[PDB]
Amino acid sequence: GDERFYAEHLMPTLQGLLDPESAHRLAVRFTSLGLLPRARFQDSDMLEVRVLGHKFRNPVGIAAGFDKHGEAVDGLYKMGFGFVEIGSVTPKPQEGNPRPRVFRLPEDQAVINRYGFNSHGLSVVEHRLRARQQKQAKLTEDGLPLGVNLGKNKTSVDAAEDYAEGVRVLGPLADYLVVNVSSPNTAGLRSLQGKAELRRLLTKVLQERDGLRRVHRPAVLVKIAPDLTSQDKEDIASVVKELGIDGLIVTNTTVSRPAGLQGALRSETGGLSGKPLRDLSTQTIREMYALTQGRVPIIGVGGVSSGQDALEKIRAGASLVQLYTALTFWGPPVVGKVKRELEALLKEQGFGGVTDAIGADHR
Ligand SMILES: Cc1cc2nc3c(=O)[nH]c(=O)nc-3n(C[C@H](O)[C@H](O)[C@H](O)COP(=O)(O)O)c2cc1C
Ligand SMILES: CC(=O)Nc1ccc([C@H](O)C2CCCCC2)cc1
Ligand SMILES: O=C(O)c1cc(=O)[nH]c(=O)[nH]1
Ligand SMILES: [Cl-]
Ligand SMILES: [Cl-]
Repeated sequence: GDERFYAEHLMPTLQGLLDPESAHRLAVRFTSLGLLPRARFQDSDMLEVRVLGHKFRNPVGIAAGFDKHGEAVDGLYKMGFGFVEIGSVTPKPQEGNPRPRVFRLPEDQAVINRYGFNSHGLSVVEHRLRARQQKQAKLTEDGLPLGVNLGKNKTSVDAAEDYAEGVRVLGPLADYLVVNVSSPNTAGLRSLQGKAELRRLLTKVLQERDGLRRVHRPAVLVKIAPDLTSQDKEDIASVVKELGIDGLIVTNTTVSRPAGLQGALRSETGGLSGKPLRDLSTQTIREMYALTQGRVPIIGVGGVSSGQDALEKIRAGASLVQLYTALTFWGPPVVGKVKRELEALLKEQGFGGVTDAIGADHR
């Protein structure tokens, strides 16, 4: 009903009128004001997950990039997301790359983007989170946590110091922090996933984090690329277990262009998201879960647009999942649809809940 109206009528009209960045800006604006109707789906108890020192009412979150600046957090919970990740946020304000910088590939159910960390900056985001801070403390207690994804300024010399600044400013306002070292659109950023660079970076991050007061102390997760060599992945797993990193977000967008893409804009520079990323992302979750012996919580992200997609990542090793690109094609009804189908699939496969399904393929 509502799924068909968005998918077949409203979204093709929106795509026909507005460029993808303009449509994104309108989506953030409409979501922030609460103009969308409240999600009718009540989450069952079997969707509840306990991870990262928090209850999650459902395991389906909004991935970083949709709400870069912390403008639409409450509207995103109203849509039925079990958790919200804002960002990436850089220390100073910066504009990002020149337009055009977002591209639809509707034949692939994919997006390519090269935003380049457009960000209002830490100070603006700080004050915005402060204004609704006690509302968030209640939401978190009710099972609706907030993640903050940290990035690096384009012109910064010391990358670790950009991330350190992010921990000090927004760590107190977050349930979890994400060290994004996997954007394909900032020069040299993915080099930070290498063993020695990563160990130095995360030592400094965890130290800054441990210096926060206990009640204001977030979990620290590392967000990784889907384009890593076997050597890179094994090295990340090692660094993560050595330092006691709280989790992994698996994965960012891909710089690959899989055989079979049909979209006219497939050769645009940027990160590819959506359906062509999906199995590449699931396999990365599979490998990272095995290398970490199932002891490091994974948030699974990349081409989730259904209950099956979510459950494949969960079973591969993900404790929670995120989606973004699916929202650009199917609209807000995708959130309810993913959760409803997940719940049905868990019952069909003999799982009492999400928790029982996590890493089930490895057993
Ligand atoms: C327009 C756009 C902007 C994004 N911005 C960010 C970002 O700022 N930080 C980040 O860590 N990931 C970012 N991502 C990556 C997503 O969070 C996610 O990892 C990826 O798109 C795979 O999920 P999906 O297939 O559901 O989109 C962005 C993705 C898109 C499509
Ligand atoms: C790149 C990007 O972010 N594109 C995007 C496009 C559409 C939407 C929303 O589904 C749509 C809901 C109803 C109001 C219009 C916006 C979200 C993201
Ligand atoms: O801002 C961006 O360009 C961006 C960041 C990121 O982490 N991932 C992505 O696909 N785009
Ligand atoms: Cl590079
Ligand atoms: Cl390899």
